[PDB]
This record gives sequence, structure tokens and C-alpha cells, in this order.
Amino acid sequence: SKYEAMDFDSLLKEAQQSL
Amino acid sequence: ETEDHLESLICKVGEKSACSLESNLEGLAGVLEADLPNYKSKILRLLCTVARLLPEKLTIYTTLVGLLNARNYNFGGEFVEAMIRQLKESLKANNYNEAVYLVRFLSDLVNCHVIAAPSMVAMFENFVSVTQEEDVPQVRRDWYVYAFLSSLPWVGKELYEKKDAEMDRIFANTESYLKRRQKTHVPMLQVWTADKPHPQEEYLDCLWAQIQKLKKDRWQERHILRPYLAFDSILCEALQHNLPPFTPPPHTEDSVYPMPRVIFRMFDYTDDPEGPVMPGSHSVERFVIEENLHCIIKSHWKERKTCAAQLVSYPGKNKIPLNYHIVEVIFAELFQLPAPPHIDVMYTTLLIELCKLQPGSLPQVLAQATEMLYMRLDTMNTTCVDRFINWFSHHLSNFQFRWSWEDWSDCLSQDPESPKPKFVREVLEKCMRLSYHQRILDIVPPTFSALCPVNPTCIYKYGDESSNSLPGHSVALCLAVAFKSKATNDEIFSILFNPLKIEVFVQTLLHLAAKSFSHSFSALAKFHEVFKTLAESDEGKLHVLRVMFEVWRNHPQMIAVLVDKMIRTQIVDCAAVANWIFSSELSRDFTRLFVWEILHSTIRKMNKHVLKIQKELEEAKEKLARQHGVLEEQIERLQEKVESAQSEQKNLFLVIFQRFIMILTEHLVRCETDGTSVLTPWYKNCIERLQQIFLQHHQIIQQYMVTLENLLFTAELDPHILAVFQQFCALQAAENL
Amino acid sequence: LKALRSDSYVELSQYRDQHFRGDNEEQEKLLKKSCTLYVGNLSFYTTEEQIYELFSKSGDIKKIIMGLDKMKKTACGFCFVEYYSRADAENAMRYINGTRLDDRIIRTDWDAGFKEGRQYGRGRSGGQVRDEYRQDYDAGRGGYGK
Ligand SMILES: C[n+]1cn([C@@H]2O[C@H](COP(=O)(O)OP(=O)(O)OP(=O)(O)OC[C@H]3O[C@@H](n4cnc5c(N)ncnc54)[C@H](O)[C@@H]3O)[C@@H](O)[C@H]2O)c2nc(N)[nH]c(=O)c21
Ligand SMILES: [Mg+2]
Repeated sequence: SKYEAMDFDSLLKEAQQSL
Repeated sequence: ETEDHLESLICKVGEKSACSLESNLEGLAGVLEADLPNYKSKILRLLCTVARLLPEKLTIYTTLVGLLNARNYNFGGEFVEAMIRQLKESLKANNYNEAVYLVRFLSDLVNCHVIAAPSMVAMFENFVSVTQEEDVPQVRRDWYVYAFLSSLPWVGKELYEKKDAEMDRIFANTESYLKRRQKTHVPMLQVWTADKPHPQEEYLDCLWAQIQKLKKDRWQERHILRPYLAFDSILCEALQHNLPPFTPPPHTEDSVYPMPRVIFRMFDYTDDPEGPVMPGSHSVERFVIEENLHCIIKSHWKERKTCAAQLVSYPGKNKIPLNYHIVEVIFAELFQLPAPPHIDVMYTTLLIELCKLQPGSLPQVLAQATEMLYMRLDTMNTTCVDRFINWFSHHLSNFQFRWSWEDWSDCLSQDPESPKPKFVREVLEKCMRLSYHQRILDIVPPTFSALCPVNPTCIYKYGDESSNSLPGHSVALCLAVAFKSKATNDEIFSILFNPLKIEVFVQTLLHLAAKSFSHSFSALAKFHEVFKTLAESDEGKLHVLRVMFEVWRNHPQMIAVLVDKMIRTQIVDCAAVANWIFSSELSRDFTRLFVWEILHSTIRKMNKHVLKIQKELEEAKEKLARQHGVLEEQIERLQEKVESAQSEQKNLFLVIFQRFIMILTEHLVRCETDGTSVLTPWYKNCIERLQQIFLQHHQIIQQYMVTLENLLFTAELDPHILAVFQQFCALQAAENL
Repeated sequence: LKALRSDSYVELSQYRDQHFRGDNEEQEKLLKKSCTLYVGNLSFYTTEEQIYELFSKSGDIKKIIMGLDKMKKTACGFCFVEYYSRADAENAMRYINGTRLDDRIIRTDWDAGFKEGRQYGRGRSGGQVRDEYRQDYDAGRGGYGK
């Protein structure tokens, strides 16, 4: 549930920068 | 791991964020392309989950699917095939509320250029084609028409400009069907029977008027959020997919369709003059707004705090008096007939959470709505008045029992049995049940003491003031000592159908245990054997209830719990309670609320009892058939005790309807002789409590049709009584031939 | 979806009964199939009748056990509520928890089930331990906290 409790911007911006 | 990163990233798109909704969708669609080579299988079922479970965010996810399709044609086809697959799964499993969300999703995909409009028109004229099916329930035809009409707010403009020759054939078939529907049942489902200020319209007639006005408006509607319009350039070059020809799953006997509905309406634009203008009742904006708010509750009902935040953060593409829409949707569910979507207490705590989150706006909208409901009580459905009473009292108990009672001072001048003064009386009784008698005398103005409840103290027949000349006074004093001596059962037997033995025994036992419910339940359990002995006769059971009432008539809460306990411990039975509700000793309290709470609580016990033993039989039948002699012998004994429980169920309803028909007719002759009007306030409550029986348990009563029609509700009865029964027949007729 | 299946009011709290006979694993097992709720932060004057009226709104109540002071044997400011079905207790957990009774915010917690001796406060003075370390003055809670 580490991802589950995050903000949308945090997740979207982490996906496209990392890989 | 990265799957979890994909899921939470799909579910949270379109929430509050620094970036725009379009920027978030374009970005998210880009990362779903990258991950698609490896995770095509998982990305596919996640998008199928949100299309099924998140209809409030519909247009957000259709756009997303629209972007992926423009860039990947084979993904678009796999997704549409999965939707067709799921739409058939849902219709087969009788999940029609879930199927409309899928149809609506397929329809909006046409705006995203994923599905070709002709394919969608073909499917819809097969939907309306269900109106031509013969020997099928009206509710089946209704749903397929509803799935078509309720999708048009999103896909209406596109389907009409592309193909308007075949759309008008559909509309012509639709209008023909709507005019020949039977609306005899609507009155049982209306929260108010009055047409003013707001008519409570049958849901399909309402939707139809809404769609036709949208048509005259050139299919321009200004609420639905359409993110795909910013991606026109990207989505114009996309390749469309053709839906296969759709065949509605045939009507079987196991088919269960959604029952008819009435649109709850209590607000127009004049109720919020300063603020965003409110969409009219015949605008599709009102339909989409309420449908979405209902869906937000359906998704988040289990979490009151989250549910409120999602309602408050509801986005539109134009401003709307949102607080008024929220309150109206919440009350639409609390007053929905026959039953609300969710447990009633959920709506009380959801409104408090909303008050915490909008303390400067919502509390006064809520209060404005409470005044409106009060002022329209005259024609409010009695099942809804009950829920209004239970909510308002529970709400007040969370806000210090603070209310401007002076605003309602005009009920003090009316007949005490009129709807407004009866409402206030019931409210204050409920507030006492949550607090205590003196608290309620202090918080109400001194002018409201006539509507306050009597102080809840038992009445002992053989107390000090009692005369020694009373029959059994001597024995009553012997019992009073033996009870405090911890005497056993047989000793009490020696100290004692005989009415006096019950009277002295019950009077003394209840009097000595009156301190609390725990002591009373302990007393019944300790001397349970005694009750079963002298109360085995049916008339004995009746006399236990009669005496128990004489002691606690001023404490309605104690009566309900004692009746509940005596049923569960088999001291009395449900037929005794039914006959007790209609006895002469309760005639003065007959119209009061707690009486019908007891009766309905007894019915629910019977109904729950039958279901338990039917599941046993419907399990042993599974073991025999699934596994495959000795089991068939066990089935024969289950069926015997399914029939015996089903006949006691039927007898409970036949008693109620008999006593109802008797007290109503003899009131109709008493009015004919005296030469006076038939509509007494008492009469209104009685006839509406009869309708409540039919409405609450319509699914069980459906089994008694021929008995009811042929033996009870016949030509000989007064037209006023038959009117109620014919409404109930119209209802069950809409879902069964 | 994880969000829609979420029941954050029904999940267990950090409280565990130390007098419970067993280890943590089997107590948590009992909690997740329990129909009994612990009700805390009650006024000393709150009656069994008031608790019946409030807690019935989520289902039928099988039994209510008022918590007492082990010495004075008087209302201790808490009780237990046993439902017939667990769905009813779950609904009391979602919608009745955190609302008012006698104008006090009450807190409900899952309980392992009632056994003799649980009705008495485990505080050194006979009341609840909660009221031993209390500093503020509370009228419904019996004055100061020692
Ligand atoms: C609080 N509580 C009490 N009971 C039950 O009520 C009855 C009486 O029990 P009790 O309240 O008198 O004492 P308890 O067993 O709870 O002991 P506990 O140590 O857990 O109490 C904790 C409280 O003590 C106070 N406290 C103790 N030490 C400190 C400290 N250093 N600092 C601050 N506060 C402290 C605090 O108020 C703290 O919240 C028992 O049967 C008990 O199972 C509960 N049951 C469930 N299912 N969930 C509960 O939360 C619960
Ligand atoms: Mg019959």
C-alpha cells in the first residue's frame, strides 16, 4: 500500500521520469 | 510492484492536482503506452474495472481509452471486446444497474472515436426492440429503454447528426411505448402525492421529457465534462471499431429487473436565489448531476469521511448550487420507496461529515430543507415520515437538541392528530428515547408541553393505593415476597386459561424488575417455564401482551423490547402480536409510531425465519444434485418444515389484512350513518399503514395473490379499501405477468 | 479496486486485552469474527435504555452489558454491545462510532467477546484506567482524575 497512499502527481511524475 | 504503480495511477487520475485534467490524461496515456508491451494483459483488466465500478468518472476514462486507441488499434479492439464480454456477463447475472454503466461507457466511446456510430445505433434499436417482445415484464422493457435514453446525454449529439433517419425510427418506437405504459403503481412510490410545489414523476417519463428538451436544444448540454474535446486533433485520425450485432439475453423466469422508481424533487432555482442557477427538473443536467452524486455514494458509502469529500469535490464544467444537489440526493435516497439503497443511519452521519466539511454553507441548506419537509408533511408518504422522524431526532441528538421550535409554533393550533403536530410529537418521543424525559421538557418552549411525551413510569395494579377488594391482591402480595425470596418456579406454581393468574403474575414480575431492561430480560428467563405453562393457550398469549401493556403503556420503548424478547423466547408468537396490535386496548395508541415499529419488527422476524430454513433446503438440494437415497429422506423433512414455516408466514399477513379490513370498514359505516365525511386524520394514518404493509413486504405478499384477491379484497369492500390493493396489484404486475 | 473495497472503520484498533487468555494471533481471530463491540467514553449517567435506542439503528441487539466500578459497583462510563449478526456490528462500527450519546463522542472498538469479569474497571480506584491519569475536569466522567 506504499503506492496506494500517494498523490497522483507524485505517481505520474515518478513513472515518466524513472521509466 | 509496478502493477500496483499502474493501478493507483489509473484510479487517481482526474483528482485534485496542480496539473490540468487534460495534461494529466495526456501524460498518463503516454506512460501506459510505454508499459503496454509488458503489461497489456493487466492494463486491460484495470480499465475494465474502472469502466464497471467508477461511472462517476466515466468521461475521464473514455478519453483515456480514446487516446490509447488512436495510438494502438489492437488495444482498442481488445478493450471493446472485453466490454461486450462483460456487458453479457452482467445481463446474465441480472446486474442491470451495472450494465447501464457499461452501455453508457460504450456510448461515450463514440465521442472518443473508438466505436463507430452506426454500430452503436444498431445496438440501441435492438434495445428498443425489446418493447416489441411479448410475454415479458414491463420492467424488462423499461430497463432497455432506460439504458438507451440514459446514454443519450453523452452520445446524443453524435448519433443524431451522423444517422438521424434511423434515430427517429428509434425515437418513434420509444414514444409509442412510453404512451402505452401503465402508471397505476406510481402513487405507492411517491414521497408526496401532491403535485405542488414539485411533482414526483415516474422516472422514465421524467427522463423522456429531459431528452426531448435536449433534442429541441440541438443536443447542447452544458454540464457533462468532456476532456476528449481538447484532444480533437489526436482523436480524429483514430480508427473506429464495429460492435458485433447485439442480442439481448432472453427473458427467463430467474430474470430480476430493477423495479420502477419515482424521481425525488424538492428543490428548484428559487430556493437558492443568490448563487449558481439551478438546472431545471426537465434538464438533462439535473439528471447527470444526481446520477453522479448517487454513484459517488454507491462507491464510498462504507467510508463516511471519504464519501463526503468526494461529494464536495465533485467537478462540473459549469458552477452549480452543489450543496443543494447534495442534500437533495441524500434525501432522495433516505426517502426512496420501497427502501433506501443503504442503511438509514448512514445518511445521518454522512450529513454531519458534510456539515464538518462545509460549516459555512451546508448546515443552513440542510436547515432550509428541514423546514421545507416539515411544511410539506401533509401529503408525505407515511413510510417517509417515519424515516424523516428517525433522522431528524438522531440529527438533533448530535447537535445538543437545539432547534428553533418557535418557527413551528403553528402546529400547536391544529388538531393533535394532524401531520405536523403528530410529527413533532414523534420527534420529541424519539429525542427522549435518546436522552431522557426531563432533558426534553427543558429544551422545548413551554408552549410545546402538549406534544411532549408522558413520563415513562410503570403502573403497578396492586401497589399501595390499590384496594384490597381487587381480585388477587392477596396473591399479588404473596408473589411480591416470593420473588424477592428468590423462589423457584414450582413454588410460584403452588402460589398460583385463567386471566387472573396471568394478570397477578405479570403485574408483579414486571413491577419488581422495572429498573432496567437487563432485569426484565433476566426475570422472563428465570421464570420462562411459568410463562409457557399458563400462556400456552393462544388467548393466554394475548393476555400476557394485554397485561404487559397495562404496566408499560407510558414507556413505548420497554414495550417494543419486551415484545421482541417474548417472541424470541417463544413466550408469545407473531400471530398473538398481530392480533394484539389491533385489539381495543391499543385503539388509542393505534396511529402512533412505535406500534408499527413493533409490527414490522415482528414481520421481519418471521420473514428472516423462513429464509433461514429455505436456505437449508436450498443447500441440501445442492448437495444431492451436485454430489450425485438417505439425503432425499433428509430433503423430505426439510420441505415439511419449509411448508410449516411458510404457512405461519401466510397466516400472519392474513390476520393483519383481516383486522385492517375490519377496522376500516366499521369506520366507513360509522361515517355513513353519522352522515359525515370519510376522511378522518385517523383514517388517513390507518389506510396509509395498510399501504405500508403492501409496500414494505411486496415480494412476500406476491405469493398470496389469489387468496388476497378472492377471499379478502373483493368487490364487496368499500372502494377506498380496494384502491390500495389495486395499487399493489399494479406494482407486482409491472414485474410479473 | 483497493479504494472501493476499503473499510477503514471496521479494521481493528491497536488495543489488545492483556487479561485475554491466549496469544495475539487467536485474539485477532476472535476480533474479526466478533459480534460484540466495546463502547467507550460514556457518561456515568448514560443508561442501558439510551444505548439500546442508539445502537439498534444498525441492527438487532442481543445483549448489553454496562461496565461497572469493581468496588462501588456503579456505572463506569463504558459498556459492551452484542449483535446477532456481524454485519450489524460492522455498520455500528462505520456509522455510530464517533457520534454523540448524552452529548459525548463515543468510541467503538471490536471486542474478543464477553467473559465474566470484563464489566469491571481495571483502574486502581475501581474505575477505568483511563480515568486514573486524567487531568481535565469532566462532569459526566466523575470530576477530576486523582
Ligand atoms: C480501553 N478499553 C477498555 N476495554 C475493556 O474495558 C474494560 C475495563 O478495562 P479498563 O478500561 O479499566 O482498562 P484497560 O484494560 O483498557 O487497560 P489499558 O492499559 O489498555 O488502558 C489504557 C489507558 O490507560 C491510560 N494510561 C495508562 N498509562 C498511561 C500513561 N503513561 N500515560 C498516559 N495515559 C496512560 C490512558 O488513558 C490509556 O488510554 C476491560 O474489559 C477492557 O478490556 C476495552 N475493550 C476493547 N475491545 N477495546 C478497547 O479499547 C478497550
Ligand atoms: Mg394464495
